[PDB]
Amino acid sequence: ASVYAWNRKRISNCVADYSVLYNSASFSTFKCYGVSPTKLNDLCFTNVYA
Amino acid sequence: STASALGKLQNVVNQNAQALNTLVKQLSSNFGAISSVLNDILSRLDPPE
Repeated sequence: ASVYAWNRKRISNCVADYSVLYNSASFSTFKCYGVSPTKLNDLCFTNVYA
Repeated sequence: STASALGKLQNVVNQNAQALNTLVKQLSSNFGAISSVLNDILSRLDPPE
């Protein structure tokens, strides 16, 4: 969708693997702010937003 | 019969207890950081910050 109509999705009740996202080279910019990119496999959250 | 005649010792004890209580309560302040518990900071982000 357009930038002024950005598409929002809620993710819950799942087992997420961020390693497969991080190791891929398809992404030009991979910038995480509040957490370290390599520690995402060691944390548990709820109500993720994309 | 009459109580509250020993206010000085009570005041000393109360002052000591209050000082200890505020000292232990001070541990729950952010001080401008992202968290008040050190384990979360250690386990959530990469050392250089």
